[PDB]
Amino acid sequence: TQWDDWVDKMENLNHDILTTLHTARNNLEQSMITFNT
Amino acid sequence: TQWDDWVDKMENLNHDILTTLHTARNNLEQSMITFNT
Amino acid sequence: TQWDDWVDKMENLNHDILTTLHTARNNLEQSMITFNT
Amino acid sequence: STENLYFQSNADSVQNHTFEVENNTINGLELTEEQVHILYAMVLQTHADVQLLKEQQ
Amino acid sequence: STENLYFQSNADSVQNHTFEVENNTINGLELTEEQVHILYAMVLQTHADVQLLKEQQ
Amino acid sequence: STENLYFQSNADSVQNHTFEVENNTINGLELTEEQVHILYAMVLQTHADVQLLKEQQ
Repeated sequence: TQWDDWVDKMENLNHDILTTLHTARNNLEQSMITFNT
Repeated sequence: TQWDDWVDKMENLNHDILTTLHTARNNLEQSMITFNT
Repeated sequence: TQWDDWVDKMENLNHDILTTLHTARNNLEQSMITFNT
Repeated sequence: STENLYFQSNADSVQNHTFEVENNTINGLELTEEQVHILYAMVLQTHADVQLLKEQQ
Repeated sequence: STENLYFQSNADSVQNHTFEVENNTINGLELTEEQVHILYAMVLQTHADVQLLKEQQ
Repeated sequence: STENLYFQSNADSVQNHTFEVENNTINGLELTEEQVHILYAMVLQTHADVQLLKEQQ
């Protein structure tokens, strides 16, 4: 159904955003540490 | 109707975000290219 | 009720985002002013 | 001082486009937040309609 | 070394406020995502209510 | 030139991770926007279902 496909898309996006925020923060932490070398 | 106005607002925001992301990415690409000059 | 708790969470997040955007913009303005010293 | 002047110009350009990326991104966040406010309104209104329907049953 | 020390201080200040803008923006994204999770929950719950209503018809 | 070369390497590294943070954040915004499009679709569909129910009453 159209509703089930929306649900499946929503779940996949939840996961991608989690990974994306984790990567953003990890890159931010790296730049700060490097800058404070 | 109130519902129609929400719909119209939503559509206009869809467009503004599209333009805004395109501008953000274009500015990012410019800074990288300049930095790698 | 579960619905009332969602509503209360939504309101608190509205407030946190407002403060967060204000802080982001204030930090951006500071960095520009400092850079243009 | 051409070389140095040019590369200082590039450094300034990189900094300024960074300010612009940040401004664009904050504005983008602000726009998504506005859409979220609208969705929230639509959702609350639909809930009220549904509640009435449940009573009317 | 006053001049140089001052301008190095400014450069560090610009860098650090940039880190802060980035931190604020990532946090803002994280907050909008939390609102999206709530909206999603509200929407799913309303859909379930609507489905029952359609059956009850 | 070891010291200077190292610290220039660090400066480049900071700049590049900044580009990466910006890229990650723009991508994150783009993802939340996609979720917002889905929520909007779900909300519109539920509204249509509710409207039919109101007529059927």
